[PDB]
Amino acid sequence: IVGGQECKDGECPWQALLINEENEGFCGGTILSEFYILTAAHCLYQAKRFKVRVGDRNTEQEEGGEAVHEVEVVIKHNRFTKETYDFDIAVLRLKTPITFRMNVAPACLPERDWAESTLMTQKTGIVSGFGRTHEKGRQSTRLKMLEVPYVDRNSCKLSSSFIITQNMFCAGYDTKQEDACQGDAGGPHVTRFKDTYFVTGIVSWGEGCARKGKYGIYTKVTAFLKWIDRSMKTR
Amino acid sequence: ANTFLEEVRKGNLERECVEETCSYEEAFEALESSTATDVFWAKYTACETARTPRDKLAACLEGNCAEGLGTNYRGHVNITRSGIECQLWRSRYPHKPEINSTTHPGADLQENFCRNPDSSTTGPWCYTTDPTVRRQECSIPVCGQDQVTVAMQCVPDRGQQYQGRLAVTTHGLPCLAWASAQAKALSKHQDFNSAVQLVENFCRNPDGDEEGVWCYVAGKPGDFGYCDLNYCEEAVEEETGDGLDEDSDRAIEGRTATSEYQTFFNPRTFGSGEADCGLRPLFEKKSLEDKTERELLESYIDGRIVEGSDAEIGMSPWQVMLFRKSPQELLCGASLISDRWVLTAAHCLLYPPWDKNFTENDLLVRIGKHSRTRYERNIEKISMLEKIYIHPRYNWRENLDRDIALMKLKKPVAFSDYIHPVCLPDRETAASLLQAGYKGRVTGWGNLKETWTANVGKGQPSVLQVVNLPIVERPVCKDSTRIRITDNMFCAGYKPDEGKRGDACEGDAGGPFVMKSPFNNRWYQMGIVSWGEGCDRDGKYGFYTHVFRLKKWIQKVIDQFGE
Ligand SMILES: *[C@@H]1O[C@H](CO)[C@@H](O)[C@H](O)[C@H]1NC(C)=O
Ligand SMILES: *[C@@H]1O[C@H](CO)[C@@H](O)[C@H](O)[C@H]1NC(C)=O
Repeated sequence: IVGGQECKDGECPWQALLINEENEGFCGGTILSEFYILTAAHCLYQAKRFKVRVGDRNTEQEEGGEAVHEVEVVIKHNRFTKETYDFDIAVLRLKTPITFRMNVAPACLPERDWAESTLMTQKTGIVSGFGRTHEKGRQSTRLKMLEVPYVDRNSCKLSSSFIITQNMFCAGYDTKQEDACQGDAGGPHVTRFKDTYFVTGIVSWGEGCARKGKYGIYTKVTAFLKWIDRSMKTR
Repeated sequence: ANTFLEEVRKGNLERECVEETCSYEEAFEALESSTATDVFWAKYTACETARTPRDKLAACLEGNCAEGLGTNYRGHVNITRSGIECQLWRSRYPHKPEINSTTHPGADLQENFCRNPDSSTTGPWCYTTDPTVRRQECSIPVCGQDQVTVAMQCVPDRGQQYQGRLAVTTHGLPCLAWASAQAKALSKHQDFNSAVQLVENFCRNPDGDEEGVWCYVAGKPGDFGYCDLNYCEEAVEEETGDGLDEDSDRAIEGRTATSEYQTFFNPRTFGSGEADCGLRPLFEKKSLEDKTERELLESYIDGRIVEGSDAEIGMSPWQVMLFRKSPQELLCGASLISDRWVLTAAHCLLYPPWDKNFTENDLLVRIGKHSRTRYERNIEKISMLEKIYIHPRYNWRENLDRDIALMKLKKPVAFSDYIHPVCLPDRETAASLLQAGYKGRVTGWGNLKETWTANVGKGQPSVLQVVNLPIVERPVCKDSTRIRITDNMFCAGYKPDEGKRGDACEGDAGGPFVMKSPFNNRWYQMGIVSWGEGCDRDGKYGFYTHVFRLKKWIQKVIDQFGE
């Protein structure tokens, strides 16, 4: 989270801290149900052993609502290839039941047609997580959130040396230093609609953090809503 | 007041102060402030002996006058008695000032103006921009009259084709003859370029040694000293491929490489450990793509958000962390090419004029460690010191440039799983990287920062903060931080958000910024950390030194054991 400000207590409930063997978040987590956590499938290449400390608000110290949850199994996409930049999504079934409480409330799927007609057609989107407070600044001690706007397809294509597929879309600022960064690995990025935030995607890659001419390479949630549900029912 | 027409017109400071004499309360009412009136009265007092005529008083109001001590001087003057431009008072270049910004702000120092912190008798002074003079007193004119309070070459290819005959070095050590018997033997020891000459005690470079011009000096046969001379500055990013010719389109992440290495030293003169650098015994000998932190470049789906959140044991097998006989601490950060030699910085050893409390028995080494406590026999090895050799391009009066040194250990050359050197080939694949845009990483442990700046309210972290400063164009380094950049001086960084602690400056000196290549499998090194302005200070670019100019003198170091 380059720049930005802290998630107020309860403002980012689905947001989770995937605590690894050393219990420090190697990835941004996303509460999905009483037993499920969402992260990008890139997080699977960074794990010795890992848990989900839902409700965490400060990496410095435990300050309320921190319940440790253990991933039962990961639903990795079978077409998930790093080169495609696509399907970078890993649904994390949990052994420990997620207890819906303060700072614990997931983000569920809207109508696929309505999501395509409304979610990706919005103006800005909100990203949260214990991310790098600057492009390279230190990881956000507090749970810091940030809002980023949508980017046109051609702008993302010219702004990327690589493919901008039918799903991936840029979101951020042309030169302003504010976006998701190291710490938002699978960090939940949402979009407000009548106070109901909708996860419109999560950065996968990109040149630096909110660099000049660069943007977060988000994943079109509406593209794989059917796959998101089928992985909700998978494993 | 005395005149009733005064109160008829509303209060305007002119009518009380210029027309007649204005007291403290009347000037207070007219100025509607107390501190402003006090400052006006102080600048008024500056011309207590110089109130006549009025232009003199105006000169006092604008200032630019410091008679006697000058600690109260708040004017606008750059010129010294000699005439050299003053160093930027906010900056701390090109030396270590014992009047740090956290001790004596009493000067009211400003970057573009002279001040007097110590209340010198001659008047306000400044540190010289040039290294010729340690400090020059700011000659400031007197108010009202035009009188002062106190009376008023580059080297081609780092010496490959140089012909200068200078003998005196920057520190002062005389040089030994290049024609001496030991130097004549070293002429056969070191492969010299056929079109270069070496005579007498002049700073030469017959072997393409990019260290700049260095002369054999007295003491150890082969000890090197640098004649005091200036050097140019160059830029690299402005060139595209040239004879490079690797690809037609653009791709920055996701590349794999496997190849061999070409050496620059005679194998008989370096022994084991020459053509194996740039790799790791565990990770790169198997030639396998490794874990999270190195995955940032290689993962196609990942280029900005990887954030492994940890730096586990042995992530820097070629980094050195010194102790002294003083309470356990690192004087000058260093990196490892082999167990026998440690590439420390030359600043710490020889700063004070007396040149003491920096000796051989003090320094101990441990290499390739996550934290400074844990150690095992198969991780690294420790041995005593015999003699330490210093860099004759450094002193308490000089500009601290080329701050690098070594240390002569006892036990012979050896490697381990967490000990492996780093290779440094030519600029071909470096240009491939420049026109392909690949990312890298830097290492350290974070104690040189503690030696140069102090932490209050938060303990010093014993773990390296593994956060990367990517490659940025040189002018960004030049204007982000204002220490002059020599020809042996490297720069790197990212578009920063000020206010937070330095991201990769959390570390030590000699911290290698190692960066993947597509044609070598050996991640390239470009800079060795040195005295940093934005490093030793808050949240700016950390400094490095050009490793391309630090890659030729290592050949003869091991043979003194065999001499
Ligand atoms: C002093 O030098 C500064 C550069 O920092 C310049 O801007 C300023 O005009 C100079 N002032 C005088 C009085 O020489
Ligand atoms: C080392 O420096 C200290 C200052 O704390 C001094 O007292 C001591 O004598 C020095 N050691 C020498 C001069 O051998």
